[PDB]
Formats: sequence, structure tokens, C-alpha cells
Amino acid sequence: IQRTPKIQVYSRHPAENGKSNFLNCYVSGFHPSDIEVDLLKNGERIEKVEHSDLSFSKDWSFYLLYYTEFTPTEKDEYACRVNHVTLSQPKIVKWDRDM
Amino acid sequence: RRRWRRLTV
Amino acid sequence: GSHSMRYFYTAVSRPGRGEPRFISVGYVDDTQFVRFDSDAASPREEPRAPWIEQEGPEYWDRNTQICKTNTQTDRESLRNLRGYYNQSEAGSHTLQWMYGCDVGPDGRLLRGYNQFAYDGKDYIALNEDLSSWTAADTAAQITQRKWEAAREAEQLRAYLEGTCVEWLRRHLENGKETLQRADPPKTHVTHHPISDHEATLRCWALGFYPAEITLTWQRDGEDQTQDTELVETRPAGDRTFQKWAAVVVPSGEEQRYTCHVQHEGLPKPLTLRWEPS
Repeated sequence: IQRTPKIQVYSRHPAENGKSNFLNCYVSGFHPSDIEVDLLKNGERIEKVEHSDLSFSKDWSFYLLYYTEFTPTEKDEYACRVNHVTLSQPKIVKWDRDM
Repeated sequence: RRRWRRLTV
Repeated sequence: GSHSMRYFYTAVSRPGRGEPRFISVGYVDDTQFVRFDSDAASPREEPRAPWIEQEGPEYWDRNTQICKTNTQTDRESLRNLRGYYNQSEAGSHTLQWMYGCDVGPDGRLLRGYNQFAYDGKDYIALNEDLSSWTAADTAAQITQRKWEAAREAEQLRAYLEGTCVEWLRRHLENGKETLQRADPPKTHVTHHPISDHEATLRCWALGFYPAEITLTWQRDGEDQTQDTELVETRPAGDRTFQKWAAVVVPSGEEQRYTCHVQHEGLPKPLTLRWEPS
């Protein structure tokens, strides 16, 4: 049994360019618990990325919240790179300030 | 508090 | 309203990479309050919520001990498990354990839990009567005979009916401000044209606690459920949660649609629509 992670990229507060905020990448429904998640600014790895403690749901699937501090601009691009045993290649989901 | 379980599976 | 206290344990074996990994957390409703990681500098039960840290030194040392012991008992568990399935010792496997209680507002048990999963599927579980077991296959039945001999079910009933509930009462009381002050959702509706002729309407709910929430779309007073897309409720990062509901509508008929939000921290359900500017 191997489950592929679902991925949601979003921010803690409504994005306002210039103002400080938190960038979240929520991965859920994956098994096993070994997961590799990174937050990227313009294709490049942001290093001081914290994550919550490993927990699981009714169906025994794992979920984790990876976060970091950031500041929204109109042109800067943010994404979340996720690699798991169930993915041939790393999955990247671009941050959309409307989802 | 947590549950102490001496039994293994 | 109604409450629950849950523990979630993950034990992962790792070949040629030392002893296995043990990570377990504790939750009162949707608020984490405790953590234990066997790979931390010096493993111990840790506070992860404000309220739980006034607890004296005994509470912490006692739980640290129970977590430390588990590391050994479930080391052999992963050993035995790999033996029941004739599995290679080069593979990595996972043992998960969940247990806890549900109390109504009144504070009396609704039901207790004690379940286990190996490599992702149900393995063995204590039933609602708290006196019987359900095994997933014939391997788990081996475990079932061991724990039935040890009168394990009789032990759990004492914990779930006693210790679990009492500590849940205690916790909901210590941090009653954090734990029973329902946070009402901040809601709004956004518009996004997909094309020329179609537009997406997004009903938002942000900053609400607890997680339970209902977001529904209506074309005129008529529900639209499989016309509605819902995202999985996600954590905001500060203990509150977020969620949205979207529906694709024909352009020009946006105002035929209204959004209905339901949440415990709200006096009465909300009803929103899109504001043209």
C-alpha cells in the first residue's frame, strides 16, 4: 500500500504585496511517511523551512504542514516541490494567491 | 496521560 | 460542544540505518498539545500548546518514560510483524497506533479507541464494546491470541473509561479559552473568469476553529452539490483552519448563486454572494 500526497500551496493571511506573511505547503494523504518537501522562490530553494509534527488521519494516511516566512510581490514566483516514493519525478505546485 | 502498553504485537 | 482526546503513534523501521524512528503526537480536538521524537537530542514528551505547560514535572517525566519504553516494546513489534509476513529485513516498514476517547458535553464516554495498522492497512482493532477484537487477516489473529491471553482488552477499558476521560476533562478545563472558544470564519467570495463565457466563484472561510465546517453553493434556493468543488480543510499555521468551495457558472448569472456557511462559532449561518466591485 502506497499513497500519493495531495498538495496545497497557500498563505496564512490574504496576500498583500509588500506586507509580511507566511507561506504554507500542506501535503496530505500519503504513505509511507518518508516525504521530501521544499519551498521555492523563483525556482530556488528557501532554506529555513520548518514543518509540523508527523500526524495521520482516520485512514492511516500522513499529513504535514511545511511553512516559512515570506513577503509577496507581483512578480516573484513561489512553489512547492514534493518528492515521494510514489512519484516518478518531483511534483511542483505553483502558489496561486487565489486558491 | 499516555497509555502504557507492555504488550508487543 | 463534544470533545475527544487522541494519540497517534508512528513507528518506522530502518535497515542498516540504526534503531527505528518513533514519532507520536497528542491532540485534544484539533489542537496538538504534545510531541515525542526518538531522534531528538535527548528524547522527551514536549509541550506543543500553551495550556499544557503549567503541568508539573511529574506529568512530563511520567510521559517521557512511557514514550521511552514504547521505543523498545515496538522495536520488537516491528520485529515480530516482519516475521509474521516473512518480510526481508532490508525493507522499511511502518507500524501506526491510535487510541483515545470521545466525551459528549456532559463529559461521559461516547466511545473509546485502540487501533493498529501495518504498512498502511488496518491490522487489529478493539471494537466499540471494548471487550472484543477485529483482526484484518490471520497474522493479526496471532496478535489477537496473545492480547486475549494477556487480558489486554480488559486493561484498555480501564484506561479509556478512566484515565482518558479524566485527563480530557482536565485539559478542556485548563485551556478552556483556547479549547472552547469557537473561532468564527472570516468569509468572502471571489470571481475568476475561465473563459469568455464561464466564471468561477469561490466561497472562502478563513481563520476558523475548530475544523468542522459546511460550505454549500446554491443557484437560487437550491443546493448544488456535485456542481461544487471542495478543497480539503487545511491548517493556517496558527491553530486556525481554512477551506473554500468553488462552482463554475455561466457568465452573467453570477448573482443567482449564493454561498452558505455553517460553523460552531457563528451565531447564525452566513449567506454570501459576489460583490461586483
